Amino acid sequence: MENLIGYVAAFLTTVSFLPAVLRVVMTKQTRDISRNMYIMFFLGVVLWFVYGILRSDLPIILANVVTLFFVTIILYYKLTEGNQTGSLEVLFQ
Amino acid sequence: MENLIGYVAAFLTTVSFLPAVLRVVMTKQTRDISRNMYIMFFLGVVLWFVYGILRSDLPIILANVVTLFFVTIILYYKLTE
Repeated sequence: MENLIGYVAAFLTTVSFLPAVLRVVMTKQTRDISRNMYIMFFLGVVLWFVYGILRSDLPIILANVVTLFFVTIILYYKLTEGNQTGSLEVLFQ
Repeated sequence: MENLIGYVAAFLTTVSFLPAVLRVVMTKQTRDISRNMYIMFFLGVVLWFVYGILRSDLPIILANVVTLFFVTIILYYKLTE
């Protein structure tokens, strides 16, 4: 009937969003393990740099300088974002 | 000159990752868009609410307010721990 169809439509539309809210509210493991990757990688470029210096290998050194910029930029955006998803990007990807 | 090989190798390896670094940077722009979107979506729901009353349409009102609840949860629920 018309009220029946409308409510069922309302139910289907809203509950589709339900799986997303459950994953966002959920207590999750790796907060900063994704951050830890960056930290680990950061330590790696530092040693790579020292390695490049000791052998006077400029291509290695230049690459790591650029790589150091990249990880630092990424690592500054990770630390900058603040405990909220902030986008509906979760819904789709 | 093989340092040239080194530079070209160094160039190719790092710059390949460049688009990735740009998408990480772009994630801030899209939060600022999403906050404008939420305000936009919010205003839409109040009008839907007003519209629903005038047309005696409860399902419309229920659907949009509940959807608003969820979207608010998704976009601003402080993640635990």
